[PDB]
Amino acid sequence: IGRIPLWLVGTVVGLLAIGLLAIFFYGSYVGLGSSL
Amino acid sequence: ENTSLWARFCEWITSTENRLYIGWFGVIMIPTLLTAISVYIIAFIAAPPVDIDGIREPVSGSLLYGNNIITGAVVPTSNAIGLHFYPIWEAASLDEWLYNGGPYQLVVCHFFLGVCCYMGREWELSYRLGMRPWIAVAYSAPVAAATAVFIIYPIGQGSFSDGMPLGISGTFNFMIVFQAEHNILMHPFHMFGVAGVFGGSLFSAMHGSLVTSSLIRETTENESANAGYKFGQEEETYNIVAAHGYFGRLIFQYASFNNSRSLHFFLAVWPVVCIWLTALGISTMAFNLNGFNFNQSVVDSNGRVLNTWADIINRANLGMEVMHERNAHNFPLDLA
Amino acid sequence: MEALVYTFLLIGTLGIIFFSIFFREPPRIA
Amino acid sequence: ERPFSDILTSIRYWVIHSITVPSLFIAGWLFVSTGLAYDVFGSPRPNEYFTEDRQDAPLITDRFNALEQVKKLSAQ
Amino acid sequence: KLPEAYAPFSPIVDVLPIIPVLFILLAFVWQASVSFR
Amino acid sequence: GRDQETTGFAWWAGNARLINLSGKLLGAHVAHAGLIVFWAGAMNLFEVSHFVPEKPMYEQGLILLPHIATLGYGVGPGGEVLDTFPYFVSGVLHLISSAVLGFGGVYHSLIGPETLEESYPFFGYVWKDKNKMTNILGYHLIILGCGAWLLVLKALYFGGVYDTWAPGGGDVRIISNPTTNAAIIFGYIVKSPFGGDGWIVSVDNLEDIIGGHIWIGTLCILGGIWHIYTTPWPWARRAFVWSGEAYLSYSLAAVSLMGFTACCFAWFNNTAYPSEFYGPTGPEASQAQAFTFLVRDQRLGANVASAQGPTGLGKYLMRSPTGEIIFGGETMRFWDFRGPWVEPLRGPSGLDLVKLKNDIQPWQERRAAEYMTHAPLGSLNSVGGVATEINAVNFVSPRSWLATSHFCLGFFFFVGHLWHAGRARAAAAGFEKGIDRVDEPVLSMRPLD
Amino acid sequence: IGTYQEKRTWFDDADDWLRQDRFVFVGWSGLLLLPCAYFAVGGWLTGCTFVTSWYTHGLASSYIEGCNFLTAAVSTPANSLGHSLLFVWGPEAQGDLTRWFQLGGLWAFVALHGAFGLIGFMLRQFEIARSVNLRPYNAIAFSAPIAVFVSVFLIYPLGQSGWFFAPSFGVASIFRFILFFQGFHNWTLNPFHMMGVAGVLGAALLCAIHGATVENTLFEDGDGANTFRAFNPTQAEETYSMVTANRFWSQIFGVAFSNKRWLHFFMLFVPVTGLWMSALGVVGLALNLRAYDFVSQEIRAAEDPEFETFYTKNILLNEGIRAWMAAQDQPHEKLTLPEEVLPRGNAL
Amino acid sequence: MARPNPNKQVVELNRSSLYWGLLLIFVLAVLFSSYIFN
Amino acid sequence: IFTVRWLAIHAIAVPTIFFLGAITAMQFIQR
Ligand code: CLA
Ligand code: CLA
Ligand code: CLA
Ligand code: CLA
Ligand code: CLA
Ligand SMILES: CCCCCCCCCCCCCCCC(=O)OC[C@H](COP(=O)(O)OC[C@@H](O)CO)OC(=O)CCCCCCCCCCCCCCC
Ligand SMILES: CC1=C(/C=C/C(C)=C/C=C/C(C)=C/C=C/C=C(C)/C=C/C=C(C)/C=C/C2=C(C)CCCC2(C)C)C(C)(C)CCC1
Ligand SMILES: CC1=C(/C=C/C(C)=C\C=C/C(C)=C/C=C/C=C(C)/C=C/C=C(C)/C=C/C2=C(C)CCCC2(C)C)C(C)(C)CCC1
Ligand SMILES: CC1=C(/C=C/C(C)=C\C=CC(/C)=C/C=C/C=C(C)/C=C/C=C(C)/C=C/C2=C(C)CCCC2(C)C)C(C)(C)CCC1
Ligand code: OEX
Ligand SMILES: [Cl-]
Ligand SMILES: [Cl-]
Ligand SMILES: [Fe+2]
Ligand code: NA
Repeated sequence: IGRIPLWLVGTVVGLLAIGLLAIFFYGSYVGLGSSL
Repeated sequence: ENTSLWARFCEWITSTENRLYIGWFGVIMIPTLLTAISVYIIAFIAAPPVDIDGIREPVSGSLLYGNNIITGAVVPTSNAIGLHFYPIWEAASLDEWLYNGGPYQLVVCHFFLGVCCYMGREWELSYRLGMRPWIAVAYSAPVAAATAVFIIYPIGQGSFSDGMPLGISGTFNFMIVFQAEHNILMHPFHMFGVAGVFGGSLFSAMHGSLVTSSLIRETTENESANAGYKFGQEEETYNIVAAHGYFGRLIFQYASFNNSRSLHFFLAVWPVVCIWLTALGISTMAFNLNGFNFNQSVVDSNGRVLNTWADIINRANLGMEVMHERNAHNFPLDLA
Repeated sequence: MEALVYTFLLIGTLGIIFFSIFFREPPRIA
Repeated sequence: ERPFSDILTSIRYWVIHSITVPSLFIAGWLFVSTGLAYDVFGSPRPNEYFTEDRQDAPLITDRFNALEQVKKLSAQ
Repeated sequence: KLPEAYAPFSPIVDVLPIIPVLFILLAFVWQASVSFR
Repeated sequence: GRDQETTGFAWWAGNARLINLSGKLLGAHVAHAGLIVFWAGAMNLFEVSHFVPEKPMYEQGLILLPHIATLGYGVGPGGEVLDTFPYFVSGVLHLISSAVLGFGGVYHSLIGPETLEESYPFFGYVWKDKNKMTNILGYHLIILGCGAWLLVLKALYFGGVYDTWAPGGGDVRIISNPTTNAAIIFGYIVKSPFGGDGWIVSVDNLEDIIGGHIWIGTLCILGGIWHIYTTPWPWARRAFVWSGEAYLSYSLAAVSLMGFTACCFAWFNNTAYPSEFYGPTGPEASQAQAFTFLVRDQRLGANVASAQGPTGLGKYLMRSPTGEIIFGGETMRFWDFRGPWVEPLRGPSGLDLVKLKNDIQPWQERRAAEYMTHAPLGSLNSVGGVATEINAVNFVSPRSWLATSHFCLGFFFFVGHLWHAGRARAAAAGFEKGIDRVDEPVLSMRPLD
Repeated sequence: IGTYQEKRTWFDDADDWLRQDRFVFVGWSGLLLLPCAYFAVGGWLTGCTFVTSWYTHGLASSYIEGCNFLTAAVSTPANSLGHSLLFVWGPEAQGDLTRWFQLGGLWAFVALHGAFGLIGFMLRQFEIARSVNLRPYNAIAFSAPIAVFVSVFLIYPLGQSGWFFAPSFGVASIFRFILFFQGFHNWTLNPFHMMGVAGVLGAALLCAIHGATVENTLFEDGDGANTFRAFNPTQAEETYSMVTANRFWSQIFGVAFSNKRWLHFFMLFVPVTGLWMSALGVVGLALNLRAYDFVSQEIRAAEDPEFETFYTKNILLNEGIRAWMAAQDQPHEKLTLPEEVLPRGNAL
Repeated sequence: MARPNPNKQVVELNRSSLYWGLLLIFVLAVLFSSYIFN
Repeated sequence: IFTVRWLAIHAIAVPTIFFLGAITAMQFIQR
């Protein structure tokens, strides 16, 4: 309890989520559905 | 000591004792919207057919020329004039003014001044009554939508003929050709606006249900159960806690809307910001920013186009493209 | 009479809203 | 009570999650990459959208023989 | 293109637009770190 | 920073806590200016790094390389880029200025002076000292006047500014004898905002541009001197609310009006926003289509004076609401288009039928066809042109971008002006927090009914 | 049960376990709502990422093919399937799951489980309102979205040719459904749809107005500049000045509310009535019983070649929808239309 | 339980519900007159 | 633990994490 900060937990979760949406948006221009 | 005429005038304007508060924004309230409403009523009743598209094809739009109120509409200004500010005095005749769509510019400009001054008048009464003034800030969303549909879209597309017809079937026509030329349904701002009105209906029903549910016995099956005490008492005992308890026990007990102030703030801001988003979406459509065009985006390993729902929407969009403003085109691709 | 009946209905709506604004019951209980 | 303000802040919750969540992640990765999703849920490959006998979009147009119809109309 | 003396630095150039978006998010990080007092 | 119980402001209103801490306030301001020049420099560097020279510069989605190129830095007599080193040096200078500005902002945000009157009376200020606020306003007005006069000096003596109206298709033109006629400039500022006059966007030559810049810089310097050496009049005191919230609201209204003006400029202007750098405007790419199909169908041997299209009006030529000869297509609304490749084709009568038949130059032909292909459509997810069209080209017009984004920013800033104006009025009056609950003003007047 | 002995059985133990305060409550409807809802959301999410629609619609509506969140959809079965419940064990799939997919069976799975999940969610609202001992006006309000769900996803395909004409569970397929009613049905012109539009727009209007008015008339209740910290559930006094709000809206709009009960019942009434009217209109269109045309206007247009209005224009744009869109939206009907008979005017 | 009915209740229609009902009837009228006339 | 909250949050967590890992694989698939 309190060994890792809740703010740091939320921050690393937000970094992972933003990077997840980023690679999702990147994968729209290449591969399947790239319209090319 | 208000023994001078303009001091008494400013006192009567500023006073809240009138049935409808006029105010210093009210001095532009009253004449602009009475002008707009008078021209609207007279045009909708007995206006001659208006050449909207500039190809000598007039839309009747007025009841006395043979249409009901569902299909009747004050037709937009002509395409020949564009957004060139053509009022009565710039017309050689009243007949010419009516043929080129002058009442549309009249009503639209006066309605724009009226809505901005209604914003200001809401703030003004808020100031004279000493409340918080952000009711006008909340009303800033439907007025944003009105400006975007009425003046900003004609500014972007180049002509007031592009604006919303003042009617119902004209509204449907404008909406359909809007989808045809801009793909509004597949735009995130429009999705935000649709989510905003859906959530507005949802949260309005939810708030009404939670307040009307959290009540105590004071009105029985009769008109009022006042036998305990009649009117003339300040006992506030409606309910405070059970509505929030029900809302917590509904799903997961951590959606904290115990603060009724926060609840009402969210209740106001969600549809307001979403209508802001869709109004800005329409204004962006004015400058041809369009929607998501994922047509022919799904292809197989051989590069052959695989159809999809977006392709079906594209087919419907081009179907409305090839029908609207029947004989307005001369040149292949459609440019504003 | 095609347009006249819609005229009656629209005038009735305007008269009803005008009377609801001005000839309304006064707001009692707060 | 465990109001979630103490589970997240403790490393005991993360030591049992530093491998299980990436385990599920790489499980989904291998599941999609090995073609198992295509095999279990009937999606054709990008190279198997059209067969040689037909070059237009498939139509079922049958009810009681629709299983054998989709069997012949799908990729072998 | 970027000039010759700076050509291999286009990778560290290419990420630089998003830094203002990282700035408001850093403000949110600091507010979480101070627990939104 | 501080917390909510000592200020009454929550985290999502934390910058309101700086309403009285002038040192931290100026620190946040200078860090913000550092952010602005950081975006400027980083976008310059990224945009040069992602630049293609042979492809025309408006097709890479480029918004501020046209801003430098309009000034005439690194561009030839046809809009050819030639070199990108001026863009590179501008970006690097902006990045370094961003570094030093952000250093100052961080320093004043953390260990700057909390309040300024106890150490720096020249920088110490409250929100009520009208003389000091007008002194600051005068300093900023002098700075802005010097900034406008700097552009004047560049256009006059520094060999810059790209005239798109120069013969041959535009050139970097040194502006000699700019038109400083007060009647002309005031006629530009007081004319109609509609399509007949265009208000402020219908400026069509660098002579009027630099004359208006001379006028604005001159009045800005003199107004700075005036506000430094004066104090607001009693009518100004009685009409205005003097607080930091009210000042912000006035500035927000002004900058929202500026944003709407910039939106209309990016969409309609063709002189201060060159089409060679920004792509076609609204009227062109449609008037360009009309003129190109006009010249194609007269090359095929038809009689374009005959025309007489589907509705009996004319497939190529038409008479406008006034007697000038204009294009007969659906682009009969854009007949007030004035562009570089139509004016030698245009005379007092109209579109000059004889010049249409004989005098059409191949550069006008190429420019019109290219403006047809790169229309200001485009969709928000890139993709091609019309929303019904398909994945064929990757181009969205920078004019469309600079119009849509700036309208959005201007509209939110109008809303923010309304918010801060109402809040400033309610704060000066005192009932910003709510109703006092022991003497409510409603029971102070008689009922309506 | 009226001071009786009430001998305890397994029912009382089960009721005592179900009616307990937990993180998420279960109750009796948890026997239905939890599995039905979890299966509905899981089926839609699985069909939107892996289950293709190449076989039934001849298109791609899943993430595994090149579709986005705004493109993938759990698609309906083919029109030749008619109105089969389309079980995995039925004559269609014959017990085979991997071909129960790509045949529209997952659409019927999601639709049936969603309908029963909505049933369980109203039962949820009812029994929780019983536990908190409050009136179920929330269930009264929720009766309208499920009326819309039934009239749209069940009644309309049941009255038309089959599930193919129902909306597929997605985004762009819903947009196709919208344009389908636009062109094939002229759903904007239907008076019940006009009532539904009025109800939703008025409900959003009430939402914004009520929130803004309460949040701008909320008294002081303290000394801090933040108003949200001034709210206290312990005090019984009202948070906002209703007399001030009534005076403000009476002098701005001309009419204003005087009763909190009537205000909140209006906020309850407007969307429910609008959504029920829209449900009735879609029930009307389930039988192809349209408000498509106006007899006087079509006769006047036929006998007058220079009389045209926005209604005539709308009819023409509907024909644009049908002629240029049914050819690909209905592959079972085999529209091999030459594109010189389609209505297509000048240039465009 | 006797000759007169103790369950008798009188009807109450205040002016607000009057105006709401009249507005309802005339809005239904303007909505459906155009369609019945057809 | 294996309580009601545990079961609910795991029924929402495990397949969503599986689907995210799946789609992150799906992003790098090319024709
Ligand atoms: C343009 C964005 C911006 C800027 C410039 C500021 C600036 C400031 N804010 Mg702030 N704020 C912002 C956005 C911004 N804010 C937003 C979006 C929110 C809502 C979440 C808040 C909410 C908020 C609150 C609640 C408070 C402030 C406060 C403050 C002031 C002092 C902060 C402090 O001393 O604590 C220290 C902060 C830190 C140690 C973390 C920041 C780390 C550094 C400074 C930034 C990163 C390093 C930088 C990149 C180095 C540059 C290198 C250089 C060489 C170029 C300060 C002047 C405080 C205040 O009111 O003053 C009393 C405070 O209470 N703000
Ligand atoms: C005479 C004193 C003085 C001067 C010269 C300035 C100057 C400036 N202030 Mg400042 N300010 C002052 C007093 C002064 N301030 C005081 C007393 C306060 C209260 C504490 C503030 C508070 C303040 C704030 C909060 C901010 C500024 C900002 C700025 C800059 C905005 C202009 C800009 O960057 O755009 C571009 C500039 C140009 C295009 C002009 C080009 C440069 C020309 C050619 C040089 C001018 C020469 C001129 C003759 C010399 C100045 C004479 C002087 C007597 C006015 C600018 C350089 C803003 C900022 O931080 O920006 C970084 C800002 O946020 N000031
Ligand atoms: C997301 C934030 C954002 C971003 C990225 C931009 C970006 C941009 N904006 Mg903008 N803006 C924003 C927010 C933003 N804005 C908001 C919120 C508003 C209020 C609604 C505005 C209002 C606004 C207006 C009114 C305008 C822009 C404009 C612009 C463009 C040029 C910027 C410029 O040069 O201005 C000016 C920069 C300064 C004033 C700094 C002073 C330095 C001067 C210019 C120096 C003089 C240069 C001189 C000639 C150099 C010669 C060298 C010499 C030594 C020889 C640019 C792409 C312009 C535009 O392109 O219109 C479409 C413009 O007119 N914006
Ligand atoms: C340069 C202009 C300016 C300035 C100096 C201020 C300054 C201030 N504002 Mg204000 N405001 C502005 C413009 C401005 N505002 C505009 C344009 C709007 C309309 C949207 C508002 C609406 C507004 C509200 C509703 C409130 C303030 C408040 C405040 C005060 C506290 C700010 C704070 O710490 O909040 C913290 C900042 C954040 C939490 C970050 C906000 C993130 C936003 C909401 C999301 C958008 C970000 C995203 C990247 C943008 C997408 C692109 C966009 C085009 C949509 C502060 C003194 C508060 C106040 O009244 O106190 C007195 C308050 O409640 N402002
Ligand atoms: C308990 C919650 C629940 C509910 C309410 C439903 C409801 C439904 N499911 Mg479903 N299902 C569930 C759980 C549930 N399911 C679970 C956990 C799974 C995973 C294994 C499934 C997997 C599943 C599939 C694969 C399908 C359905 C389908 C259906 C629909 C039609 C079912 C049908 O017609 O067959 C008949 C069902 C019954 C007759 C109910 C049985 C009750 C009998 C009468 C009890 C007899 C017991 C008796 C006491 C025995 C002792 C007597 C003996 C000693 C003499 C229906 C709306 C189908 C569908 O959606 O259509 C596309 C379908 O394809 N379900
Ligand atoms: C200068 C001001 C500009 C505004 C003038 C025009 C505004 C018209 C007035 C609004 C309508 C009045 C509603 C009457 C009904 C009425 O006044 O009832 C009276 C009612 C007051 O109710 P109470 O608060 O007294 O309720 C408690 C009772 O039980 C005890 O009396 O007011 C309301 O219902 C709230 C107002 C909602 C208003 C809804 C708007 C309805 C839309 C009208 C559309 C007209 C048709 C279109 C034209 C063809
Ligand atoms: C540079 C340039 C130029 C120039 C321009 C100019 C010249 C401009 C200007 C302008 C101006 C010269 C402006 C002015 C202004 C002002 C304003 C805009 C104002 C205001 C105000 C208000 C709005 C008010 C309000 C109020 C009232 C109502 C009363 C009481 C008080 C108060 C405050 C409340 C040109 C185009 C030529 C060329 C190009 C470039
Ligand atoms: C079908 C089927 C079935 C069922 C199943 C189930 C019931 C399950 C599931 C499942 C699930 C359940 C899945 C999922 C998914 C999900 C997802 C995929 C998600 C997501 C994504 C994203 C991208 C997000 C983002 C975000 C947002 C926007 C919000 C917040 C933040 C975040 C960032 C998170 C079985 C086998 C029985 C059999 C029959 C058939
Ligand atoms: C206070 C505060 C804040 C704010 C902050 C800020 C705003 C900061 C900043 C700052 C800044 C505003 C910065 C900037 C910067 C810059 C830099 C640091 C730079 C640099 C340099 C270099 C090293 C470069 C290099 C290069 C060249 C030269 C060219 C080519 C490219 C390259 C890149 C290579 C926040 C919100 C957080 C929170 C609250 C408090
Ligand atoms: O007018 Mn109404 O919508 Ca504007 O784009 Mn051109 O013009 Mn007409 O077509 Mn497309
Ligand atoms: Cl049409
Ligand atoms: Cl045309
Ligand atoms: Fe309430
Ligand atoms: Na045509």
